[PDB]
Amino acid sequence: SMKQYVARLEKDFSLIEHGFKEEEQRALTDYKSNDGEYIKKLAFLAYQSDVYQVRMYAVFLFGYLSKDKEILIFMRDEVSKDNNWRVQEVLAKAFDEFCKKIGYKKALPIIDEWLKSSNLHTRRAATEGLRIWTNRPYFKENPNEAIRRIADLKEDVSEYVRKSVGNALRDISKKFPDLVKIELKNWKLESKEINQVYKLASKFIDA
Ligand SMILES: O=c1[nH]cnc2c1ncn2[C@@H]1O[C@H](COP(=O)(O)O)[C@@H](O)[C@H]1O
Ligand SMILES: [Cl-]
Repeated sequence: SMKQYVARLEKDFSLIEHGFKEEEQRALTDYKSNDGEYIKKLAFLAYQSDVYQVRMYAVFLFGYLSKDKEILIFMRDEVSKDNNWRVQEVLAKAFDEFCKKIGYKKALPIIDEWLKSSNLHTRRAATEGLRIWTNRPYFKENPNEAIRRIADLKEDVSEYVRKSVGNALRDISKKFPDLVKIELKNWKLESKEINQVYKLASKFIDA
């Protein structure tokens, strides 16, 4: 029956070539209408699908279920291995969902853990998923707590991470130009990595 339901999701979703709202809405409905211990089993089974759109659905479920530390660890360490970039985009959204549910201030230790993780996809999920960082609670009132955390990744080894880092600072610069200017002025523009991030972050700054 659970297997039958995964088979129905595969039929429903496998031909979708763009977007994520259909998978998201189905996950939200299923999360709200069933007990969490059952939905955890469904999420793990769906995440094993060879249909990446069903894995997207499963990762939305993980986000809704992420108060359970075992689900959050599976997101951090296993979903981050997914070879499909659309699933990676859903991982970022599911991480934002975790932070929204617990509260952004209460989530800071987990944010910091993901930003320091060994898997570049874990680091990127946190940097990208919270964009625009200063539109979220806590960061909106404390913008330097976002700027400092993002700027710490300006030397990241991964280009995928660095693009998210630079664009996350670019977002913030449009509403907090004074604070981003102060941060950028302190950078020593030596490495290839930091120069890539600096160019993205500085477009709207009168340096
Ligand atoms: O790794 C990627 N490969 C291809 N497109 C990507 C990738 N990462 C982000 N995108 C882009 O993200 C966007 C997703 O929009 P969608 O196709 O309407 O769902 C597309 O422009 C994609 O080209
Ligand atoms: Cl936003």
